Amino acid sequence: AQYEDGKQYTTLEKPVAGAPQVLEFFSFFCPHCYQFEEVLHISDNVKKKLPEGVKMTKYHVNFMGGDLGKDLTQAWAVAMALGVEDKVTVPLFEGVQKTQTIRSASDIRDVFINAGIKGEEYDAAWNSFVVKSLVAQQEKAAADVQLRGVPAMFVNGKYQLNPQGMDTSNMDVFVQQYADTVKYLSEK
Ligand SMILES: CNCc1cccc(-c2cccs2)c1
Repeated sequence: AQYEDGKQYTTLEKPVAGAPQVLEFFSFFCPHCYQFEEVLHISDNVKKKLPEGVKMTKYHVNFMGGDLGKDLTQAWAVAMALGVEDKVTVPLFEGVQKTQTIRSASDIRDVFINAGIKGEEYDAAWNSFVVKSLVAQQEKAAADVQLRGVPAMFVNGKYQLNPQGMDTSNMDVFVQQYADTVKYLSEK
């Protein structure tokens, strides 16, 4: 067939019950995730092609970057709680991987301050149990699928995107194939 298990996607041998519809995982340390987000814009183009009533969830992971990697998962929780993902994603990726100016939790905080989040608001969120709950949700979701590589995208806790079965001679074609596969899987 045109889409086949083991090709554009794989099937989870143990399907995850109650999982978000479209679940993306990434790390601000992850060089391929930088490409996916800053160059290819995977999330946006997927989000874009999604059917109506299909929600998209994106979570950070801990297993890259040690202590700072864990700080970044908490900061992504702050980003989600405040609703400022579209303001901090670019400067977080560039601070970690382009300028390499992000070396501490304080450097992370600087990115939010510069993006216009007030110091008091960041700190209250950072220290909040709402954010601790959001950290826990990110860890649980990754745990549910034995997650050990990023970038990754899962559909309905059953299917895992497989970009390795896609041509990358043209970036735009790769992206739309990826997006159309997510759409196909969400309709499945
Ligand atoms: C794990 N994902 C890696 C991957 C797979 C397919 C294509 C790419 C890229 C194409 C252009 C920049 S990056 C990266």
